[PDB]
Amino acid sequence: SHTVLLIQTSPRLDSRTWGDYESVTDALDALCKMFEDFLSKKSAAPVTYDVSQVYEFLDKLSDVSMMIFNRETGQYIGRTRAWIKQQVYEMMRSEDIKDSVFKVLHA
Amino acid sequence: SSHTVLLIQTSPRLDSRTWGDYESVTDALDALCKMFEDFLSKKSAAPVTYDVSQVYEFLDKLSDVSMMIFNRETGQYIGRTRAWIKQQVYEMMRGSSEDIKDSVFKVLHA
Repeated sequence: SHTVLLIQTSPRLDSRTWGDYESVTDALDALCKMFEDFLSKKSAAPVTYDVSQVYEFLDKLSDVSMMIFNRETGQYIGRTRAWIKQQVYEMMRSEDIKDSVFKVLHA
Repeated sequence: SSHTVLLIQTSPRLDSRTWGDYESVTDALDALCKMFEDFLSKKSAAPVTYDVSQVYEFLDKLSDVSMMIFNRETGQYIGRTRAWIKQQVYEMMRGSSEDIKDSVFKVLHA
């Protein structure tokens, strides 16, 4: 299921970027890599994390949503921040954020 | 009338992928025309008139351009790619790599 990840890192409209993926799994795993690249880029230390932190990470993004291709309808399903948080949660068990986003999104 | 996401990648670089969203397909198509018009205005010395064929070649310089258009009947988004967008721009009209990114960002991001 082809998936487009729409991210806006700051309140500026020109911080809107996107990446696309072969499946939601990879798109959500991309967000997880962004998060743990961000938390690692924040401590001079090997850091562990709470659940509240992955949620706060996603809430620091001014905008984040996914377009997920549904092969039964040939159309994209739109999922917003609430859904993505839940998904990122169940998988995981300030211009410094833009660098974390661009690291995984565009490389 | 129906919400539209405009996806653009101005150049081969992945970091050049950007987007805007619009309340209307017409707004999204209009936005692409204003990107071209901005691009046209930077030419050294050109005629004051343009053909749709020049709007085509502008869309052909983008590495990627597509639209996701909200289907009010299904609540999902129909994807539409460059050739469809060209035909819609054409229908509307009858009614450098750094310079191309600049023109896109100027219109797409206000």
